[PDB]
Amino acid sequence: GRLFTSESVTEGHPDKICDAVSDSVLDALLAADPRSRVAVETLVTTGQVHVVGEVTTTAKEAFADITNIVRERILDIGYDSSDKGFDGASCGVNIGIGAQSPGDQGLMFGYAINDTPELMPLPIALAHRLSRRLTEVRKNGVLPYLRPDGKTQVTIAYEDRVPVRLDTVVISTQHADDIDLVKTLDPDIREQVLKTVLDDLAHDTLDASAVRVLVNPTGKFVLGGPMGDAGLTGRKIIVDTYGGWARHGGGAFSGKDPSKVDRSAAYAMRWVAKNVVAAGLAERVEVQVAYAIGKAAPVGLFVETFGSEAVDPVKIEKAIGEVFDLRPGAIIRDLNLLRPIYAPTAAYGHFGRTDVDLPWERLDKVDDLKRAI
Amino acid sequence: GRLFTSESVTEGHPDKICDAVSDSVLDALLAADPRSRVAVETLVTTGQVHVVGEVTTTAKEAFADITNIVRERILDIGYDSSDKGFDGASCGVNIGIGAQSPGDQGLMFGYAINDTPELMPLPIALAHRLSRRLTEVRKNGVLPYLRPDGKTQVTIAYEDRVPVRLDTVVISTQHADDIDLVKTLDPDIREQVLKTVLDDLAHDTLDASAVRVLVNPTGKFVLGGPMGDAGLTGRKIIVDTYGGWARHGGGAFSGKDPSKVDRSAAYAMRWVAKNVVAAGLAERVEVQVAYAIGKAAPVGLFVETFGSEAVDPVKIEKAIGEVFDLRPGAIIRDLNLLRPIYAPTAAYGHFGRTDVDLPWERLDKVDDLKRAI
Ligand SMILES: [Ca+2]
Ligand SMILES: [Ca+2]
Ligand SMILES: [Ca+2]
Repeated sequence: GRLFTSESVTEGHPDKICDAVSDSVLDALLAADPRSRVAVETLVTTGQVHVVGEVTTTAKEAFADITNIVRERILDIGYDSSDKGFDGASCGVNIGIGAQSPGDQGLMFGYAINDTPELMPLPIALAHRLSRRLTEVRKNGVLPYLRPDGKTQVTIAYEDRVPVRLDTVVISTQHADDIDLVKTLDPDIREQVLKTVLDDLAHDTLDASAVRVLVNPTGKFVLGGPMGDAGLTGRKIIVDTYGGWARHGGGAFSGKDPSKVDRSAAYAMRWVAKNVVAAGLAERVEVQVAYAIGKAAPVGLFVETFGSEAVDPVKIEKAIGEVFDLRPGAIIRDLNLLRPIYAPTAAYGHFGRTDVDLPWERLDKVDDLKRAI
Repeated sequence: GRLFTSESVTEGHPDKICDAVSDSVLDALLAADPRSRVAVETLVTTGQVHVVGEVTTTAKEAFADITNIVRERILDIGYDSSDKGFDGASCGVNIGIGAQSPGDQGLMFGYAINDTPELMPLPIALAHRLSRRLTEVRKNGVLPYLRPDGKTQVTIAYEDRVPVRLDTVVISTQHADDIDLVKTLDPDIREQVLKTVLDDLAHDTLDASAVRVLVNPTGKFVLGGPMGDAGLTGRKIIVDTYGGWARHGGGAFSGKDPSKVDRSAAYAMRWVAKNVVAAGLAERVEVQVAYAIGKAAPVGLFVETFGSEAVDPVKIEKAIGEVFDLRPGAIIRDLNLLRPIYAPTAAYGHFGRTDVDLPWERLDKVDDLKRAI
């Protein structure tokens, strides 16, 4: 018997607003100048956004427009009124970004596991499915009374590595003041969010019949986002990745262009791990890549299969080194990373996404691995 | 045959400046009102500090003094001139903190391992020893030409879990513009920083005779800190903990009062794991604690010993449940957390410190565990 809990948040959570604004600036610059170098951090607090950092780009028009990119992103998230705690059209926006016209000892991790169709650990996969659906029923008008800020927590009970029970689900969501928590919110969330996600997943062993469901356990949640709070870019890196189930090297993703190895190699490592698992080489795998200063190619590639391998782990390591080219330049080319694809990654997780198609989630190396093992 | 790399940074690194400022504010508030509730975030970029968030406190004088607390912390770090890229006496300081007068589904981790006297993984333990000594030789006048910003990277080679070789050390440090990199910095850092740390540690198996040493491999490093950069609180959470060696639930520490379980329970988990290893019950251990909403005491406690246990892992779990009271109220009492002890934690790691005495590092439960096993 083990319990494992992971968490996700909606795009309206103040830290996630920051990640999305940072990545929205990044996408605007890449769309006009694919070689842009970008290190952009966002802060939010009551009624203000502060965007800072450094850019090297030829995309002068997009750079000029950053103030409008900020506002439009916030509006798209759904903050369009002080009654909601925040209004993208009228909040303060301050830009302190340095602008110009035109490496590491490292140990990066990737992970995949056959507990879900998307090959992610179940607690985080379910938490992200729930937070994404919470947003979906607001935006599609099914529960139009919802507001952007929200959080999901999923606790799974395991016996001998098998997920056997959905122990607890917590869903906190912002909403209009006049909504009855017990008569309206609780059954609507159970029906439109929890039940539809569980149906979608159709898990083979997860028994959800006795789940303890807590919807807004602390009561009314009328104001949200930056209101009476603060958020920063890169403060949800466990939410962005594997929900605590896998190890983390420490780099945040959002607001960084693909030349930042923190981002692109983390994406490659997910890609490698996912294809290893999808190929049938192991039921779960953590993949490690070792980099050296002055060398482009890795100096080490190590697999941990936690006893779950179907073949010698040393053979898996050799097959990876044969199939994948993990030089940064090769990664950037092969995953086609110099494109404005990043704003969608800034909430609901960078890995295992069921609603968007990301290059590092493609199972396009399964055949190659099978031929090389 | 495995490599592992971890990194540390000095108190002058821009992310760490933010953590230090956040915890300096926290300390000032706790010194006058131990019951203060604090969620304070700090951002820095070229020439400015922006401190935001929320506070509930009776410490009105301390709150009024926040602008001076900021400046004094930055001066203490060593930024006192535009020549260094930043001056605490004359930079921009903007305070946007809400102020007034007067739980979760969770799974937190702690880790310990017998690879160092401080019972921390060797790569991060050495990286922190190095970054701390780099600061020390600047402040004590031995290498007075150094400036605050700096970074260390340590790569260790392992054979069957034994640390056998110090593979690579990178030390990057800020310094005055008139310093010769080859004639001065290179041998000074090797002699005063690397050599002294390795002599201090006197490791039993780590062979350092063939170490690749890189001092400032990208050359001159004259401006630093926030200059031409940006930092935010809570962007070094892996540096703050186990250097990527252990799993992380996701919460940052700095700028949060001890009622934040993200902070206090992480500290108690380290305390638990450290006492387990010190008691000789396992050579390495990850301890996980599961909390439920509406319940003070944990609903689960799990021990992973990675095959290194001296006794049944299950007997270790039982002894922990008997010896430790992991209710947050108990943890705050027993570790005596409502005191201004946090500013020193904000750089060089929260765990495994050789230069300061922290309550969650005391081996005061080794005897208890031995009697309960
Ligand atoms: Ca809030
Ligand atoms: Ca293929
Ligand atoms: Ca810098």
